[PDB]
Order: sequence, then structure tokens, then C-alpha cells
Amino acid sequence: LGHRYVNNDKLSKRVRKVWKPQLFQRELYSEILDKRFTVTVTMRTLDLIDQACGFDFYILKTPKEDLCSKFGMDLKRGMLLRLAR
Amino acid sequence: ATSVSWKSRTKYTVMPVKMRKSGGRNHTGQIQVHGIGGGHKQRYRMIDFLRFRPEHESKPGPFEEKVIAVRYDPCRSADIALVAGGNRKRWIIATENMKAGDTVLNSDHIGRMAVAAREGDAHPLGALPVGTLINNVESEPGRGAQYIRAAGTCGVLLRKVNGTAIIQLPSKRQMQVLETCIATVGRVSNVDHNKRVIGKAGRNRWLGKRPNSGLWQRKGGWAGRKIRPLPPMKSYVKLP
Amino acid sequence: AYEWGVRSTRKPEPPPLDRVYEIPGLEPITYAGKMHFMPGLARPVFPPWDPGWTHPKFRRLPPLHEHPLYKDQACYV
Amino acid sequence: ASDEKKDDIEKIKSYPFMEGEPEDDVYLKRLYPRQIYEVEKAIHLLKKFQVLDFTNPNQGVYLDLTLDMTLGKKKKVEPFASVLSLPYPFTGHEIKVDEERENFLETKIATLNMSSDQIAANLQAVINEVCRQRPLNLGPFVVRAFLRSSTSEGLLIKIEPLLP
Amino acid sequence: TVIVERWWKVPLAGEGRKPRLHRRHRVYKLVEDTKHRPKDNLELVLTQSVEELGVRGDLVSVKKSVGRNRLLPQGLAVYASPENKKLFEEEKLLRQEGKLEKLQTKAGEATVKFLRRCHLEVGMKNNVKWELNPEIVARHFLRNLGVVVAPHALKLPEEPITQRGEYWCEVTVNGLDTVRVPMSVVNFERPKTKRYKYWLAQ
RNA sequence: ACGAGCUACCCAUGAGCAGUUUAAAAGAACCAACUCAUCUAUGUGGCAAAAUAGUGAGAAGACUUGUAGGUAGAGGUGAAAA
RNA sequence: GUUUACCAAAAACAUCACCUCUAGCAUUACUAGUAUUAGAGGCAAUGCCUGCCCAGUGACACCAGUUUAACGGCCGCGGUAUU
RNA sequence: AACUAUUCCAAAAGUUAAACAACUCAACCACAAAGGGAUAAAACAUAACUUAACAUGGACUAGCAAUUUCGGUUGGGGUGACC
RNA sequence: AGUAAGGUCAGCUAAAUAAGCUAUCGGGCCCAUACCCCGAAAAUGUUGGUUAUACCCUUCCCGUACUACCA
Ligand SMILES: [K+]
Ligand SMILES: [K+]
Ligand SMILES: [K+]
Ligand SMILES: [K+]
Ligand SMILES: [K+]
Ligand SMILES: [K+]
Ligand SMILES: [Mg+2]
Ligand SMILES: [Mg+2]
Ligand SMILES: [Mg+2]
Ligand SMILES: [Mg+2]
Ligand SMILES: [Mg+2]
Ligand SMILES: [Mg+2]
Ligand SMILES: [Mg+2]
Ligand SMILES: [Mg+2]
Ligand SMILES: [Mg+2]
Ligand SMILES: [Mg+2]
Ligand SMILES: [Mg+2]
Ligand SMILES: [Mg+2]
Ligand SMILES: [Mg+2]
Ligand SMILES: [Mg+2]
Ligand SMILES: [Mg+2]
Ligand SMILES: [Mg+2]
Ligand SMILES: [Mg+2]
Ligand SMILES: [Mg+2]
Ligand SMILES: [Mg+2]
Ligand SMILES: [Mg+2]
Ligand SMILES: [Mg+2]
Ligand SMILES: [Mg+2]
Ligand SMILES: [Mg+2]
Ligand SMILES: [Mg+2]
Ligand SMILES: [Mg+2]
Ligand SMILES: [Mg+2]
Ligand SMILES: [Mg+2]
Ligand SMILES: [Mg+2]
Ligand SMILES: [Mg+2]
Ligand SMILES: [Mg+2]
Ligand SMILES: [Mg+2]
Ligand SMILES: [Mg+2]
Ligand SMILES: [Mg+2]
Repeated sequence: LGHRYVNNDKLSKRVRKVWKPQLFQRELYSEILDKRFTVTVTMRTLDLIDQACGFDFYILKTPKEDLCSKFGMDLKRGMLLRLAR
Repeated sequence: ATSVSWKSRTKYTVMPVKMRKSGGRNHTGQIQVHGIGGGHKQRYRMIDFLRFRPEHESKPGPFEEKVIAVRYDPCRSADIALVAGGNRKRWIIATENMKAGDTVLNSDHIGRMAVAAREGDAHPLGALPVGTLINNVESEPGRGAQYIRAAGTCGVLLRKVNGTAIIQLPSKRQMQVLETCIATVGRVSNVDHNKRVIGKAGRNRWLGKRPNSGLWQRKGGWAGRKIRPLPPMKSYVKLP
Repeated sequence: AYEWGVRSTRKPEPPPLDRVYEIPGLEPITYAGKMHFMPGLARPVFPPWDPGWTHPKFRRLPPLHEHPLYKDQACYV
Repeated sequence: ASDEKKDDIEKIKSYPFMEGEPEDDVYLKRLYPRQIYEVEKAIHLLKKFQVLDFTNPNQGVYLDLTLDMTLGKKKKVEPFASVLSLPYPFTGHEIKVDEERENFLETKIATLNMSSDQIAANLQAVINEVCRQRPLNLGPFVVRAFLRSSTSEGLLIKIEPLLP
Repeated sequence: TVIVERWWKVPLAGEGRKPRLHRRHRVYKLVEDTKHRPKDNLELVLTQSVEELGVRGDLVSVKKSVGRNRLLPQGLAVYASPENKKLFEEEKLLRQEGKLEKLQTKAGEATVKFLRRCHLEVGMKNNVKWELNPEIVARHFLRNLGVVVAPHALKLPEEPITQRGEYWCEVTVNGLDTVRVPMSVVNFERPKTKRYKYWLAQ
């Protein structure tokens, strides 16, 4: 959420502008839970999955501040309890 | 406040059902369509558009029904006729010359040579002759009749190619449809509905039309006699 | 065909379950302990109500085939 | 010089090429790039192909040269016809030019039965002859070479060492 | 994902304190959008040989969309993690020590697939006597089928051929997979004449 | 933020129109209840922040009317009088 | 018939009629309808009529072009039959 | 600007892929064709096309609409004139 | 009143390279006239200034045109 200048000129009109991420519908597979979740994911999330070399690695390596999703924390907590138990 | 639509009945019944007018107000409560409201109270008759509907799935063969009476329907501009067969009754749109004590045949068997076209029979477009007048056109198999239901409106079949029928709508626009769709042969009743003359302003209020607004709007560029080529044929056949 | 139901008039379907119930081997945290709604807590799923003692007026109507005189043959009255 | 032909010169330069026979004994020409480069091997192979595809021993080798006769300056140079007699003429020959001006020339070199050394000597003379039209060093004049016989396909000659 | 920066400078706060944000600090400008960049490729390790990609235990930099949709979900490939690479590298050592790979290279597998369904036209000219030898047969692969065949790889049925007919040729790639391709010896024709007579007419 | 208990329009649910003239319950005709408010005179801090007296137009319809619900100010509503 | 409740009740608006324009169709308006239908407008019953003009503008076609019951337009100077 | 509608590009999803204009003038071959006098390379280092419903970023057109002003002197202002 | 604005052969137009059409004058064709063919003549409203002139400006004159409003 923010403002912008038309024509990228300072002396121009000030305009309210909202930028929204492009959402995609994908289903992901987790080895720890062996269940498929249809989760609204973004292209950045998929890149982070490949960067961590695994969907479970992405959840278990990224901290809370990086994830910013209650579903992710519950997904981590479900798998974290699975390993400990 | 959100309102509730009066279309809450779930089971089909031949008896008239209660009807509540809208007046152009949407569910929110604001005017969306002007010039509607303040009409005479009306009751709605449950009209069965799907001509071919067996009573039970045990015997899917063609069945023949009998016409009891032809009544006047306040909702639509045509005349509906009560039709009974087996253990149920149905309200279907009457053709030009349907009367009491008449027998109507409903069938779907696509025969190779032909089938004689009667004034009330409903046959699939694959069996009708080339030069046949039809109404209550079914756009897709099993969807039901949607097109050509106004008073006096009749479409004419044009040709059947590669197992597909092409018809002419009342708007003189060709339409392509699978030949297995059910259609009714004839012209819709109340032919002289177009020739009816309204004698006074009050009769418009009785029908349920409110007078137009008095604001004087200068004509824009949209006005004027426009000559435009006919749009291309609309086809509902999904080519694989 | 043209079914005579209307989406708005028909009873709405139950809301989708929360994501917590989809995670295997994870006990959800619900507000059923405080017996009142609270935002941020998962919606409980309760078993169908089973009154120990049947009440004549307030019980659900018995099925038609439960009647002793129910017969498969269709008789016309 | 038009940009349309500049793209074509870029495309032909971008075609992959590898040296030597790959590890696989049998492989598709689609999968692996051109391999045959040596002039001496190419001339012997054409004579070999005459044995493999039994025909007359005498064959006119109509060499195809993908000469870069453009991109000297922003304005293209015009085609010409330089005539120079080869040291081993076959039984002054004009250097024809493409009708479509697609930067390829088809000029006969010598007969198949001629020795490889003489044919290679004729090839070197042709390289100097075609470059005589634009001897400037600003831009390359030869891109690819394809030596084909009457009953054989061309081979990607490693013409880069023979340019000077 | 969009990337923006503020038009107006923000005053500093160097003691680990949150800086003051004003209304004029909300004015952003789009400097770059991540979706418009030329996207890269994804390297994956194949756990099963693909029809057009590499073989079991190979490194392929396939397109990013393909890996996420058909390769990884179906198990044909796994992530090319540094720990994952050495497992296949160690796995290769066991087979190649005793020559037990029998998997061919990335192109080698495609050679087997193409040769499984192919027919070679061995055009010979009857004006001069011709005898078929493995060197001659390999020539027709390059011209007709576009196949480069090593002279020793071909194993003819050892029967001399002097007339047109139908025969069979044995083709072996890397000494591991043996392919028996049909052989069709017909009268030779000039491709310029052949394509004019048949392709142009029909 | 709060307002459609006045008013503009609409959705529900109710309730009124006697006599007279005509094959007529015909947006016909005479005239009350009823509803509007043409003309003039009183009134002008008045009985009244728009009324009283006389006189008028419609009065089986595009008519009056009770209860209750809906549309809210960058709008609602309007047989356009901004 | 309707309107400026509280200075204008009218020649204003509406109206039957005629005409132009936009749309081939499903679960909350239009509509539980389907071009003899439904919207966005003009002009005002009936009767006799509604002439000429696509250059400009607008719209359509989205190219040539086509449209005025679309906005709008619909001429000078000089001489000539005794006067 | 937002918003509604039209159109394009990008993102996204999917589909297919290894390619054609001789003519024998001599002359071999019983044919069908052949040889001498050309039978290359290449397709594109990916390319091409399709994509319903939703929907992101960047542009184009139109509708609707937003912000803000409308100079001065003048034998009172406007008009003419002047600075 | 103010402002705007024009004058060109007898007539009407286009250019300032003063042209084109018609009218007028002479001749031919026809029984005669007209049509038609051929040939000739003809002007920049006015004064002054525009290197010098003309299309320009200025003066004079004729005539054309708009506006003259709030109380
Ligand atoms: K009707
Ligand atoms: K209310
Ligand atoms: K009072
Ligand atoms: K009145
Ligand atoms: K026009
Ligand atoms: K004064
Ligand atoms: Mg209706
Ligand atoms: Mg109207
Ligand atoms: Mg009007
Ligand atoms: Mg400090
Ligand atoms: Mg109220
Ligand atoms: Mg009465
Ligand atoms: Mg009356
Ligand atoms: Mg009133
Ligand atoms: Mg009174
Ligand atoms: Mg009075
Ligand atoms: Mg009196
Ligand atoms: Mg009266
Ligand atoms: Mg009256
Ligand atoms: Mg409110
Ligand atoms: Mg408003
Ligand atoms: Mg009103
Ligand atoms: Mg007005
Ligand atoms: Mg006004
Ligand atoms: Mg009146
Ligand atoms: Mg008033
Ligand atoms: Mg009054
Ligand atoms: Mg008429
Ligand atoms: Mg009239
Ligand atoms: Mg009027
Ligand atoms: Mg009038
Ligand atoms: Mg007219
Ligand atoms: Mg035009
Ligand atoms: Mg955008
Ligand atoms: Mg501002
Ligand atoms: Mg001013
Ligand atoms: Mg002033
Ligand atoms: Mg003054
Ligand atoms: Mg002025």
C-alpha cells in the first residue's frame, strides 16, 4: 500500500496505487505427513521451495518472521511433533 | 438489508404458486432496472420446459400424452396448455392450434429416414424434415428449452450436416446445435399478440410498467439508422 | 434439466473446516472449553446430539419405513 | 546492411559444433553437432562415399561456402564476380553469386578423381579469391564451408585456419 | 513480486531505533518486477530415464515449469541438492567398477528409442556391381536416417547382397544395447528426382 | 456516525367509494363521503413557522388510506420542478 | 392524470401511437422470463405528410465504407420580355 | 487516477516438431530407375500455436469521474482598446 | 457610435507570370438568324509610401457586416 507519481515525474499528480501479488492454485506433497494440501501459493514460494531443496525443508528451515502464515506454523508444528513423537 | 427471493419451491406442482413482485430492486434494495413496479397481483404456474421426461427410468421409451385444457398465463406472452400422462400433469407451452382433448407425442428416437411432423409432437432435430418450423429449442442435450418461446415466434430448420443441425432463430441469426436436442414442431400460440393495441396509459400500469423519466436527453452518436452485417453463426458444438 | 431449487433460498452448506483439522496427528485448539464463540480459535466439531431419554414432542420424526404397517407394495388410497 | 540478413549471419554462427567422434558408437545427427572438419578427410570421404554409393569415379565437387559478404560497414557491399584461374583446373572460371543473396556461393572446385592435395590447393585459392572482393579486416568474410560431391552431402570444413 | 523504493529520503536513526515515517515516505516507484525477468532453469537429478531427457542418475537443467509439474510429483526426478548429487555419484562407482551401468548417456538413450522404430532405405545403383559391407550400410544411415554409425558397430547377417531385397542390420550403442533395425535395399534415386516424383506429386 | 415515524418511489398485508344516468365498474356523465387547492377577501408576532370563510377540480381509478418493511449524502428517490 | 409541501397547477412533464438503438441468454435485479421478448432514448393519439444533405463531428465498420425519425446544415453577384 | 468495458504485451497452463520443385545433351539398364552436370546446410540453440473460468504487472481506447483556476488598468462594469 | 471588411476588363472569377469564361468588335459557315469555327481589342476602387512595383501599407470614396448589454 502506498502512493505513486504518474509518468514517474515529481511535478506530476500524486496517485494512490496498490500492488498485489499474483496468486496461483497448486497442490503440494509433504513427506513427513504423506498428505497433499491444495494451498494458494505464489511464484516466490515455489522458488523458495526449490532453494531449500524440498517442501518439508522449506517449512522446517524458514523462521516465523519469514513465513508469515498461521497455516505454515501449524504445518511446521504438525511435522515437528511427528518427528519428536 | 438482504432480502429473500420468493423462488423457494422445490417440488414441481401444476397448481399456481404465490408470487412476489420485485419492482427493479435487487437484493440490496436499490433500483437496478427502472420502469417496473405497481402491477396487478399475479400467480405463477410451474412450466416444464423439458419436453422429454419419462415418469420412471425403468422404461425410457417414447411416451404419448393428452391435452386437457389451454389456459392464459399472466407471466409469459404465450398461452400454456395443461398436459397429463401416466400419473403426473405438466404445464407446457401450447402451439398455434392446440385445443382440449388432443393427443401429443413426445419422442427422442432418431430414425434414419424421417418422422412426420405434427403440430404438437416433439422430436429430436435429427429426425425432423429440412423444412420444418420449430420452437422451444434445446441448446444442449438435456439442458432444456431456452430459445423461441414468445408468442408467435417460430424458427425454421435449415440443414443437417455431419450429424449436426443448423436452425434459424426469430432474430434471423443462424444457430448450430447437435441433432439429438429435443424441439417442438409448430408456432407458439397467441399469434396476434403483436397486433394487440393498448387503449390507454392505465393499461400499461396494469401490466406493471412505470412511466419513463421526464429528463430530456440530447441524442448522442449511438442514434441513427445503423446498417450492420449479420453476425456469424453461433455454434454450441464443442469440436474435439 | 432445470432444477427448481434456487441457490440463495436453499440452506447454505456448512462452512469449510479450518486447516488445523487437515494436519494428521495434531489436536486442534477449539473454543468448546469456554462454551462460547471466540475469534482466532478453531471451530469445534460435535457428534450428533443423542438424548438419553426420548421426548415425544421434541424428538425427530421417525422414518416412514419404521412404522410396523409399512409395506413395499404401493397401495393407492 | 539490412538487419534481416544480420540475424541470419548471427543464426549460422550460433549453430553448435564439436570436434571428433563422440563416445557413442552409434548416434543421431540430430543429437550431436557436426564432427567432420578436416579437408583431407573430407576429400577422402567423398572418394570413399563414391565407393559406398557406387557411381562414376569422376564427380564435380560443387563446394558451398557460407561467405560473410556483408557487415563490412552499416551499408552492405554489392556482389561481384572475380575470375581467377585455379592452379589445378578441372577438365579463368567465374565465381557465381546467389540469386537470393543469402550469403552462400556454389562454385565448382575440381573433379573427384583429382588428388586431395591438388583439391585442397584449389580450395585455398578459392578462399583467397572470394576474399579479394572485400579484403578488409574489419569483418570476417567466411562463416561456414560445406564441401559436397555430386552424390554426397556437404561437410563442415574447418576453414578458419585456412583463412589467412 | 514487485520491488519498489521510496522517492523521498528517510532521516537516519543509528541507535537501533525505529525511524520516523512521514506521509511523503509512502510514495514508491516500481524499479523492477520479478515476473518480467528472463527466468532461469532448474537442475534436477533423474531417478528414472526419460524419453527425451537424460537417463537414470544424470544431471539435466530442465525448464523450471516442467520440473515442478511432471518430473518431481511423478517421481521421475529428485532435487539436485548437493547431498543428493553424491548419492548418485557414489552409485555410479559401484556399477562402473564392474561395468554394470548399461544406462547409456543422455543422447545414448534417445538413440535406442529412435532406432527401435526406424526403417533404412539402402539405395544402390544397378549399373555397376555393388557389394554391401558394414562401411557402406553406415553411409545410408547418415544420409537417409541422419544417423552416424561406427563401422565396427554394424553386424551384417554375413550374407553377401547383390540384389534388392529386405534384410536386417544389428546396431549396438556403447556396447550395451543391441538394436536390430530393418533393412530395405531399393534402387537408388537422386533426392532431387525422388522428392519431385513422390513428395511434390503427393 | 446517526436519520425514509414528514416526504419521493417500491415490496408485503389490510380497509373504503352511498345515491343518479347508461347493454357498461367506459382512465364516460351529474353529485356527497373522501382527496387535491383554482380565484378572491380576511389573517401578516395571525387560530395557524401556510390557516379560516365563500367559491372551485377529481370522485370505480395512472384512485384515496391504515399498519409494517426496503433504498442514505461522491448518495437515495424523481410522470425533471435542479 | 402529474409537478415547484410554504409566492408559478401552466402552453411544462407523462401518456396510448409511431420510430431509432443495444443484446442468442439461467439459479437473488432484468427473470423463475428468451427477439410478437427485455432494456437505453426521442417525439406525442388519430388523418394527410415527414423533402434535400455523410463535407464536418459522433457512432458503427473499428479497412474502404455505412448512418441524420444522430448532434447539425439546407447560397451569392450581374444581366434579361416598352415600364 | 480509481472503477466499468474493449484491445495488446508479460506471467501462468498446455500442445506439435526434425522436411518437398529433377527431367537422361552423352548413356547404362529387360523394368522402375540410374549414373555424368550438385543429392548442401538449415528449420529455431528451442521454436510455433492454442488457452475456458478466475487473475497479477505494464501499456492502448472509450465511458464514468477527480483536482484547480478563469489577469489588470477602465471618469461604474461589460464591449472596443491598451499593458 | 465603435469594430470588422471589400473594390480588378462591360460582367463574373483565379492569380499578380495580370489569366480563364462570357459579353463586345471584325470575318467565315447557312437562304437568313442562332449554335459552331477563326482573329483582335479590353482592366488592379482611390491618394501617398513601399530599392522599384505588384498581392502590401496609407489617404480619399462607395458599399457590405457584427454588436449596442446589467440595473
Ligand atoms: K400472456
Ligand atoms: K424504513
Ligand atoms: K390553528
Ligand atoms: K390542475
Ligand atoms: K460522416
Ligand atoms: K462616473
Ligand atoms: Mg412479467
Ligand atoms: Mg418510452
Ligand atoms: Mg420527454
Ligand atoms: Mg544519537
Ligand atoms: Mg414510510
Ligand atoms: Mg357509485
Ligand atoms: Mg368520471
Ligand atoms: Mg401536492
Ligand atoms: Mg377553505
Ligand atoms: Mg372562502
Ligand atoms: Mg357571499
Ligand atoms: Mg366535478
Ligand atoms: Mg370532468
Ligand atoms: Mg442506516
Ligand atoms: Mg445524484
Ligand atoms: Mg410523483
Ligand atoms: Mg426545465
Ligand atoms: Mg432552472
Ligand atoms: Mg386535468
Ligand atoms: Mg407552490
Ligand atoms: Mg397555487
Ligand atoms: Mg405511419
Ligand atoms: Mg402528430
Ligand atoms: Mg409534451
Ligand atoms: Mg410540441
Ligand atoms: Mg427530416
Ligand atoms: Mg465518410
Ligand atoms: Mg493493471
Ligand atoms: Mg489536492
Ligand atoms: Mg477578466
Ligand atoms: Mg477590473
Ligand atoms: Mg467604462
Ligand atoms: Mg476585450
